[PDB]
Amino acid sequence: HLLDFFDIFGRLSSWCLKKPGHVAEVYLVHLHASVYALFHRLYGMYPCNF
Amino acid sequence: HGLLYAGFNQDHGCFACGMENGFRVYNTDPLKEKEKQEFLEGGVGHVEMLFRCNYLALVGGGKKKVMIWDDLKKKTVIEIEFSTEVKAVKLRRDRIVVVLDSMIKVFTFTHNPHQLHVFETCYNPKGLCVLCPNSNNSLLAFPGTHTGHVQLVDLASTEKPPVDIPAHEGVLSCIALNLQGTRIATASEKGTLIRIFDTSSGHLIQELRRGSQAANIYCINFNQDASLICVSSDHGTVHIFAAEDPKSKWSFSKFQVPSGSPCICAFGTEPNAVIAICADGSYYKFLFNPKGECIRDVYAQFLEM
Amino acid sequence: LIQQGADAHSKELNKLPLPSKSVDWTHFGGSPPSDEIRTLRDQL
Repeated sequence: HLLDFFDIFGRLSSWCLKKPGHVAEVYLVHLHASVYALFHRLYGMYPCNF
Repeated sequence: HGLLYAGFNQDHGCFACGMENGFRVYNTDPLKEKEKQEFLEGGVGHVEMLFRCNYLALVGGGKKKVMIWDDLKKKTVIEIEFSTEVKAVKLRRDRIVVVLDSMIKVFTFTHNPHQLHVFETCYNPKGLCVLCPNSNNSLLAFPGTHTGHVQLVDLASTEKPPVDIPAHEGVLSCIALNLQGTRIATASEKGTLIRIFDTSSGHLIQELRRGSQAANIYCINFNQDASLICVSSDHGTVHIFAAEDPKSKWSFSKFQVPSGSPCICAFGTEPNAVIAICADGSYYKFLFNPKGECIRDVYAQFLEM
Repeated sequence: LIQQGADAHSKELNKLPLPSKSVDWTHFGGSPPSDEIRTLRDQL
């Protein structure tokens, strides 16, 4: 599921910027923190692939 | 005596008043003064609330600066200034909407606001505009460039094309939005007919007649279930109509405030109550039976409280 | 140069779009808009 993990990271990191229409900014701080944790997890586990 | 402006909030449960020395805030029903703040910036000619929260939008005496006031911090937190005169301001949790005499601009509610959108309108010296504050509906509606048309835009899906409702054949005098943001009311400068449309399709839901003689219309408002509307017109006259029964074209109840001053209208705490705030400082409360007859009446001067 | 500390700042009520930072409906009373209650319950 490497490319699934990678694509989820990409999608949600774009979501951290593109601000969906029904989403208050509080949720996007949570989401950006979560995607940052996912970034750390993925880059630690799969460095060259990521 | 110092009263320059008055207007209800988004749930009609409070109204705010612009004064030559500052501003005042009142509970609509029961009447009670909540706040009175001195602000000597030429007098406040327009106050916009955001339900019952600490943020209020104020327009100063020169009418070219919009000031957001934090009543908890007791200071202005945001200032936006314009080369042309500001005619109205509308507020929501994530957007600040400023109305000019020819166009409307949407800004972020940040420390330094950023202009997100601009929308063109016909000549709008009355500042006609309605904005839905609900989280699931960021609708904005305003008079279009076509004389008698109302244009609707979703501030969330801004890329979606607007809805152009051909409400009337003349200049618009008043526009109102229901509490859920689903239905919009319209009135022309002739003031003989009043029309309700669906905000999500543009279709004419109901047409109502208030009279034969032409009369300027000051205010229109729905009740919570959108089943009734109230409309204010000349010499403090108010008409109450049924919105969801197409068997009714006329108003089932009508009243006039004791001083005959023009007034704004909204429904009260009781489902059979209508509240009127008048330009001379008068407060009036009207209770009706199902046949539209008055059963109880209350009158007071809210500036003297 | 702040990525997860930004979440801490937001929950410390330090910086955000202004009503989303510290709006308070006590000023004129009654009951809060249930959308705000939901927003905090979701954030919780």
